[PDB]
Amino acid sequence: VPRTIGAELMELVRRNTGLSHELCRVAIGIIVGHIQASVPASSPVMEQVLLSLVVCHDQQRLEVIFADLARSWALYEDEGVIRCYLEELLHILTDADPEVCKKMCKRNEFESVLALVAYYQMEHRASLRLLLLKCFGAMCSLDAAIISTLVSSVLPVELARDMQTDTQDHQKLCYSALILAMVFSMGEAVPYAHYEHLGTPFAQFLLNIVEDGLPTEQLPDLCVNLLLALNLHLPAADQNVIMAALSKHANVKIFSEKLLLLLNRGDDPVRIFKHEPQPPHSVLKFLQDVFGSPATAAIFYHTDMMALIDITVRHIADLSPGDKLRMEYLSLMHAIVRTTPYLQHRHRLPDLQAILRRILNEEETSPQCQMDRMIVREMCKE
Repeated sequence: VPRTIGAELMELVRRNTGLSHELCRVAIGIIVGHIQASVPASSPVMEQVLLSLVVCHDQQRLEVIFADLARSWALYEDEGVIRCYLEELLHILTDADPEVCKKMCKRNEFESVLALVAYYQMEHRASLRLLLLKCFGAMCSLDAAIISTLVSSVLPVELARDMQTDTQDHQKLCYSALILAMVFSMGEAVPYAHYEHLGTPFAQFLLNIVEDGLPTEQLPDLCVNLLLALNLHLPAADQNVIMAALSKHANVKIFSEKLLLLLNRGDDPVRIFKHEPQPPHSVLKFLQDVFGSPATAAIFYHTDMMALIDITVRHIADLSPGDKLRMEYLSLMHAIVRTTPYLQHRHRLPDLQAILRRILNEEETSPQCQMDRMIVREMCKE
């Protein structure tokens, strides 16, 4: 059995059946496997073919598509043609070999990707823009370097501007919000050239969508998650654009409640992909920034304050020692007692004292419990 039977079979079935990568592997496994099963004494070859499983059509098609779309000439053609182009691009980025797509997108210093962005800036046909957004989302699922490239490019700027411009397009608005929530889910780079396009005004816009809404209701929570993605890598207290937007207008109860729910769930809505050096928790960091200053801490009403306190203390007392979340919740409490009148109400405090006493008396030899220990010892201020 040839040492490269696997990739050869994969390529052949791919090109001649139009099947997907995974489904090609599955088909090969089915045929070879059942042949091995039914016809005994055929196992030596079949098992080797199966072991082998563990230029191409897709590569050259990516070459042709990326080259043609970078020619913009695509603005002076029939919408159906470009539609087929972007459809094929999407299908390739979704169903072909991941390594091929990674290799092709990163060619000539991401020339193809950047050309696709520069093209997206000029294309105003909604269908083509939608397809382009989908393709970008497909690229984000490949590698984090492409995310860094896109967040370094002019794409987020054009997305924000398009969002504030074409508000009467719910679908493209949802997808734009999603792509934006994806490119800002890395938290790697901050270009202040985009801050001139995505500042406190854009934050006020998103918050206005969250609070008031548009004339399905699947754009409000996506705007929330977008605010989470944006505030993932912003400043701390006084130089934060979103926190500035919250400082200007603190009459946001719906958003605060949404944050209370998101904190109650515990899960991160911004953590979508699995890349190296994972970023911080969105909701926790957001609430930390909220209680990094009283003015932003005002967004939680008298009721929502006690509620949030209860949920936080609950998470602290429920999280076992060694968890990488308990430290963040303890930090949030330490910020809440420093930004809010916690001593005035003293709600959920008798249990909090027992929680601190139990946490400090933890004989855990772990480093995480140690960090939680120094944090808690710092929080012990009379």
